[PDB]
Amino acid sequence: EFITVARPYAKAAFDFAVEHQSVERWQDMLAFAAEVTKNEQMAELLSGALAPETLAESFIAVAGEQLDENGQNLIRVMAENGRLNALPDVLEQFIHLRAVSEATAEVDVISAAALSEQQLAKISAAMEKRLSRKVKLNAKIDKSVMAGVIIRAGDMVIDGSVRGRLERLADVL
Amino acid sequence: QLNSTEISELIKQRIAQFNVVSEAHNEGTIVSVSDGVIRIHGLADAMQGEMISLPGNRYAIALNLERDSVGAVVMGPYADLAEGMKVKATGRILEVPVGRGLLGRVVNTLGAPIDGKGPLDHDGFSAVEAIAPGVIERQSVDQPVQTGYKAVDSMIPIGRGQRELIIGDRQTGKTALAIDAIINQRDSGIKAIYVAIGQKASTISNVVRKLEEHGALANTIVVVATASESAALQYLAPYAGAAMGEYFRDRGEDALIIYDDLSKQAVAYRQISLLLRRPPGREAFPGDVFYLHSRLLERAARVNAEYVEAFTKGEVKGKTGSLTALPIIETQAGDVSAFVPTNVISITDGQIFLETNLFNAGIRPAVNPGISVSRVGGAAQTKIMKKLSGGIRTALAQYRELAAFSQFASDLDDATRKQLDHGQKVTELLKQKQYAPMSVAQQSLVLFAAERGYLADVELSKIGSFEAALLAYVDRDHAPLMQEINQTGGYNDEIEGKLKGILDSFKATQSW
Amino acid sequence: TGKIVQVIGAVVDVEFPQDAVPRVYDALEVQNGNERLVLEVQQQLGGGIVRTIAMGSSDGLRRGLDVKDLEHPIEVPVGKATLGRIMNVLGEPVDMKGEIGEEERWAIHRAAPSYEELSNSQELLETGIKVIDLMAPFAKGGKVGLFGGAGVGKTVNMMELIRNIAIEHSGYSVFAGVGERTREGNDFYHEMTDSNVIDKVSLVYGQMNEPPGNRLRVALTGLTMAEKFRDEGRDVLLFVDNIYRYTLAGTEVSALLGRMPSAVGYQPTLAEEMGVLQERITSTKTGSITSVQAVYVPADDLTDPSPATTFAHLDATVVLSRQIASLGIYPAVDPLDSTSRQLDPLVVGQEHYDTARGVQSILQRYQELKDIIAILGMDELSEEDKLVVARARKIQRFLSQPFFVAEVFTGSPGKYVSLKDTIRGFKGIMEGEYDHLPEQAFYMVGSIEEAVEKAKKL
Amino acid sequence: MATGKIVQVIGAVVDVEFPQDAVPRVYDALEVQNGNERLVLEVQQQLGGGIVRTIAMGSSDGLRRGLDVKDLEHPIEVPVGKATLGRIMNVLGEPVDMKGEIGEEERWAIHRAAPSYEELSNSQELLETGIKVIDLMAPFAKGGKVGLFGGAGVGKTVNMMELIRNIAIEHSGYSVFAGVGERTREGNDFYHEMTDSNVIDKVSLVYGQMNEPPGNRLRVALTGLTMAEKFRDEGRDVLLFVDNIYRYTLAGTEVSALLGRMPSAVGYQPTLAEEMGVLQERITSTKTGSITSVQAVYVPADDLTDPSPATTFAHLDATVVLSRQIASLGIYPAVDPLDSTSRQLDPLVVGQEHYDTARGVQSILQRYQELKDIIAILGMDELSEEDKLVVARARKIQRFLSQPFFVAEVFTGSPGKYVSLKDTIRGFKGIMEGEYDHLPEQAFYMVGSIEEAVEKAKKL
Ligand SMILES: Nc1ncnc2c1ncn2[C@@H]1O[C@H](COP(=O)(O)OP(=O)(O)OP(=O)(O)O)[C@@H](O)[C@H]1O
Ligand SMILES: Nc1ncnc2c1ncn2[C@@H]1O[C@H](COP(=O)(O)OP(=O)(O)OP(=O)(O)O)[C@@H](O)[C@H]1O
Ligand SMILES: Nc1ncnc2c1ncn2[C@@H]1O[C@H](COP(=O)(O)OP(=O)(O)O)[C@@H](O)[C@H]1O
Ligand SMILES: [Mg+2]
Ligand SMILES: [Mg+2]
Ligand SMILES: [Mg+2]
Repeated sequence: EFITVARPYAKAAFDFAVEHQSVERWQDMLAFAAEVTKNEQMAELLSGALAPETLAESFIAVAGEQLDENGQNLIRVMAENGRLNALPDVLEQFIHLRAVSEATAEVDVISAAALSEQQLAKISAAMEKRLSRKVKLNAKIDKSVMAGVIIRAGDMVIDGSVRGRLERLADVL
Repeated sequence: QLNSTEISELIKQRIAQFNVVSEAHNEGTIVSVSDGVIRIHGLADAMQGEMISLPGNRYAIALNLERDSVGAVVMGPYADLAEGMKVKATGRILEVPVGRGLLGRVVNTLGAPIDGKGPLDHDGFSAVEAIAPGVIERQSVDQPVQTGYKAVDSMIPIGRGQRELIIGDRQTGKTALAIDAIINQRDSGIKAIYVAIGQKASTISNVVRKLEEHGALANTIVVVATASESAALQYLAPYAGAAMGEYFRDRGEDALIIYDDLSKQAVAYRQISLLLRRPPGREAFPGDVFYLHSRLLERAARVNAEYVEAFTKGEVKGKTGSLTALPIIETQAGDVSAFVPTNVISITDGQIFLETNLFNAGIRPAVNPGISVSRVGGAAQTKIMKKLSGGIRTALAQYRELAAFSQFASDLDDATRKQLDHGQKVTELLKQKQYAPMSVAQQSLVLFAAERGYLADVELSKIGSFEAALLAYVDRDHAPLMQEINQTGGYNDEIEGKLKGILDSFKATQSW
Repeated sequence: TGKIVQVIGAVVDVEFPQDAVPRVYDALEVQNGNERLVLEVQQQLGGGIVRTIAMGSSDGLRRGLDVKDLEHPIEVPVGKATLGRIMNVLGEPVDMKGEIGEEERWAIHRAAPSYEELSNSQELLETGIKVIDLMAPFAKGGKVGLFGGAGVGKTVNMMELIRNIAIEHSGYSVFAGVGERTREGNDFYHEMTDSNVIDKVSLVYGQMNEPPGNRLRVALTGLTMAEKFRDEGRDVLLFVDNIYRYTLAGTEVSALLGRMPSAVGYQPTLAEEMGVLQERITSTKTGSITSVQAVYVPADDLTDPSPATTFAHLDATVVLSRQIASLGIYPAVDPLDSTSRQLDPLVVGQEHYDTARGVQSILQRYQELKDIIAILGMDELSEEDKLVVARARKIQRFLSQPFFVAEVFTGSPGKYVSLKDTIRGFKGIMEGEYDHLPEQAFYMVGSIEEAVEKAKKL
Repeated sequence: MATGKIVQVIGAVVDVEFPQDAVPRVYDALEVQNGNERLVLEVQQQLGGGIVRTIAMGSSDGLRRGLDVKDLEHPIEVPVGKATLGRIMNVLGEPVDMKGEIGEEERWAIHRAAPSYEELSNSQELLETGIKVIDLMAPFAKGGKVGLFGGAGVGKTVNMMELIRNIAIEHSGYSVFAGVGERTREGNDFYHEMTDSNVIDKVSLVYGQMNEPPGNRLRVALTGLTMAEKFRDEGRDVLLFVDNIYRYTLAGTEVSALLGRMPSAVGYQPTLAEEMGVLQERITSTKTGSITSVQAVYVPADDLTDPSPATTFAHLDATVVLSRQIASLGIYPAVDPLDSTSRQLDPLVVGQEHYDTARGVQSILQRYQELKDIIAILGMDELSEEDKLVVARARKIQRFLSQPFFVAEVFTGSPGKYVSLKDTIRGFKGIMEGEYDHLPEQAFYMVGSIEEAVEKAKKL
């Protein structure tokens, strides 16, 4: 799992993208790179023991509609170190870094009942009090809560479900 | 899954331009500092074994050349360094001041004066790492190196160009024996070098004081790497001393180098290796620890006169040079099975074993005759000493065996009794006090008295006083013969008759 | 200005901006709840990461705490104001008295004195204990080491040395409690204060309950103070409670710092860590430090690398043994391993040397007879081997001595034996002039007089 | 052209990268310019795309990353045949005696397969050393291997020198001497001994000395063995003297650590037995010719039990195990009759007289060893008369083993002695059956012949 080796490439690529302001374009470039890594015929090649130069240039020939100067050179660095499989994780961490820089957050709202638009509106306002970032609410419907709303801002969770209140009470006794 | 010094701003630099410009391959930047090892990024042209210059006036040795990294060890106080400092590779391997003017000085392993007597008056510089003379450039060792201790000079001869291991436990007299051997060369024409690895500084001050009380200091170079100095300096300290010894060897002169605690060098190379993350071996020592001591000790050689003429470009003709090595090793409670002792025992030309059970029973110096051997043989002795010493070695081994056998048996037989109380008396005879080295005439005289049975009727406690009285009597009455033996080492029926007369006249007319 | 980014045991990693990264051994500072925590920098890693040892409890640290960069090493109070007081590794007062009114503070990381600055002395400094002086004489301005396993008396022997040496010493002294029992230090402090000698002793305590960083750097702090009193031109007595713990703290930290193990699981830099501390506790042409160091040996193994490398750094080494303590013989010094650099005919005189070598020769012969005694018993010995055994047993018993600090155990009154008395006694025993007394007469008696007197009492 | 580049330099191990098409094979050889000097590399492993891990055949100092490397498309090949006689060469087959070029007509590769099973030969022609204990307890055939097992300073070099004098002069054929990890002083001594003996012109010498890098010492033996195989395939009978096999394995251990091989027991390489077997199997006598081999092996700490001495025991026909204990007591040669033997000591091969004499000596000595311990407790006072005769015979027999060597006259002053097989069988049978206890114990010591033993007793 490449969670720990993806950070340097994500950070460096994001800083360079910021200096040249084409952050959205860089995200497109990385999305394209992540999808070619999932291909059945490429995922076989990436596991073979080819020398980095040959392997990279095959990938670069396949990777049309990227910028030679910058994006394809990121590809070269990752090929040297044998880390092209880190691209599906470098993409996620680049998106995280962008969300942090743009002071914008994505959070999930979960309930057994489909929420009314006024409920979602007040949720967004309250969350923007709790969180400095603006919030994009994601609606998930799950009968598990049985009632109430589960607020899931990533690792930070506020539980407002009856079932949670019940299984919390059961351990008090 | 691990990083490899791929870090954010370096990656951003490569993102801007993958084929980063040539710039200078001469220079780079420190990226890590720890325990005296630094990692450098850049230095595309750094050679393996090359000196890297650091801010201030400090250096490092490039030991690991890896894929976009150099591992280097710092030859001094490292803790002042920091990440992001620039460094430049020299063109230079490590070299040290060398010459005749080093005699009487105390220097560190970089050759800087440490005694405070002012700057050096050396004769140029020599490489610390160098190759030994080849097979066709050697000559057989035949001249003696006179130690001054009866047991050593009789049973375990040391010749010019020999490598003789001194091995034993802590506090067994190893340092004292070596330094007394230096003192005996005070008037021998052999230059002496004492290199001290990992010892505490005041001990070095104390031995230099003893070397200064006697006249030996004006004939020796002292090279010091104290316990506070970095492992690189301790590890490189023996080779600098060897590079100073090779100056005299390559110019047709004789030198004696005393490496002190070569084991405290091996610990240092181990520290460097494990800090540089190389694969460990037995007792966690690096695999190439044999190669370290092997390429150090093989520099001790005798070189033929044609090599000396070829080297000195004909300035010195017809004289062989020599470098004699006396390494010192410490055993953990005497177990020869340990890795470093077994390697150094494999490399050397002989072994002097010093035992604490002998040292505790009054037998000082505590050399064990049964397990101590010399490969050169009597070929490194003067001929008078050769005759007399031959019998001594066998007699001592056989005496030990007989002593055990006949004591627990609590028994007697006539010839065995005679042999046993001759062996006890010669064993008592080889005891000797510190800083009292004997000339070859004195040694041969006492050994003649022992071999020819004049001690057969002296009681054991009076052997020492017998020896002292004999030496004083001879030093007043028969000095021309002592001068002749000391000048020639010859042995004739005339010499034997005169020695017989001396012993007869002494034992009749004197008392002890 | 910095953030905590990893927390492994007692080791803490902190990230700093690339232009602001700390130097090695700089001191950092963190709020740990309502506490203040000091971190000492050990290594600079790549990318502004810096790796440190917590000088305090690591519990309660989150990631992401702000760390403040104090741009200097750990610095401690120093000089005449530090006298009669008890202090932390960080130089903080640990007694309940007020602030230490120090005029000066020194960094605990310093370079050792030059070879040109050193000094040598042959002056015998008499210690009351009979065995130490005869077998291993110790000179003023030198190093003495007490080697022993667990519970063999290397603390108590040092308290007798403190009592006897303080008789003829006038100047100041420093005591470093490194990784030992708190109770020993508390008892010591109250003995010092109840005898009004505390006004001349400075104490640093880093005892065995404290986290690894404290126990590692407490020793260096004590050396800083001893070096101040040396550099004022005085002569100083420095007592180290246990130097073994200092190497063991480095062992405890070493693997967490990312270093491959060496020999029996030790840190690869062991010899340099020991040497870099040992070379600055030394005398100079301006003043002299006299030091006694207790050296614990693990599992009674005198060949273990830590005790083994400690042997080389000392002038007089006294080796205690459990086998002798189990026989009742205290102080349990082994005469066949205890040694001194000062036992020379020139330094101590021919009588002092001849008596010691006779004692060693007789005892060494006693050892070689033990196997035949074990298998066959004493009646199969030679008629003078029996005499050797008798004199060796008498000598073994006369090495024993009552201590003024052992009255709490033995109940017997203590004894002080001067040099012109013990060598007379041993020379007489060796020559057989006192051979007629029984073995028990020599147990726990001060002088030969007390032995013959005790024989009159059977 | 040069097609590869150095990517790492770690001690004796050099990493080289080539284009993925032209990757050199295992045990191929590469060449690079280190400063002013040509350095040879030998390929050990192919790892990843285009990279070979290699061992340097010279000093590693001065190598940079990015140096060009050229792939010589063959293993290291050395000059063989008549042109090598009287010359000293290194691992690469270059001349180190300063007499000029070798002037060879053929060059062979030092890596090759062993003779086929079908090609081996069986013969049991006995050879006479003139040395009592060896001729008695470990008789040599022709074409077999002889191991001299010993720790430091027990007589391996003196025995090898005396054996060279006795066997080589009578051999009337070529010989090869291989110095593996040998002291340079002793190499010079041997060279001057051979030229003063005027036998140098029938011996070829290969030296890789202690100071040399691990690559040199590792491959030196294979060079000498390749020369011996060249002489064998011409149809000749040759002697191969190898001065220590242990440091072949030890150079292998130093190399193995850095090759990335996972360590094995006692710190040895995983491949120890494989490497030893690949060397020893080439040293045989085939239907076309015969190699006769004498090998010294260092046993660390006299252990005799650690893997390197253990593995080497299997390969040898004749085994002589020198013991520190016998040498320490002052008796030479230090051969232990209770651990030394040859597969030629067969009553069919040697004959009844020889066999039952040797086996009787060995039986006597074992009984002596059993009595020896409790003699310390009992003296000879509580021993029985049956014990007293046996101990007398055993003690004097042990002294009769001791022989002065022509080599060892330097150490001893006494002339070297020569004893024939029939003679020493007579003498040991003479104390076996004749039991000439008339004579003092030292009359059996270092005398050589039976006649000289009784004459020494007649003199004292
Ligand atoms: N011939 C001798 N007679 C008396 N004392 C001696 C003699 N040789 C050495 N000594 C004494 O032995 C003691 C130890 O000396 P030395 O330091 O040389 O020993 P060592 O085995 O080299 O110890 P270490 O490895 O600890 O330095 C000293 O007190 C020295 O005076
Ligand atoms: N002179 C003595 N007479 C009697 N007992 C003694 C003497 N010296 C020491 N002991 C015994 O040793 C015990 C422990 O003493 P001490 O603290 O000095 O030992 P230690 O080896 O330093 O132990 P530790 O490392 O656990 O502190 C004492 O309580 C006492 O029983
Ligand atoms: N036959 C012998 N006669 C006399 N000395 C011998 C004999 N064999 C061995 N030695 C002694 O062994 C030492 C040299 O032996 P050598 O064979 O060179 O050592 P190794 O066995 O380690 O190669 C010297 O002390 C030499 O006198
Ligand atoms: Mg010493
Ligand atoms: Mg205690
Ligand atoms: Mg040899």
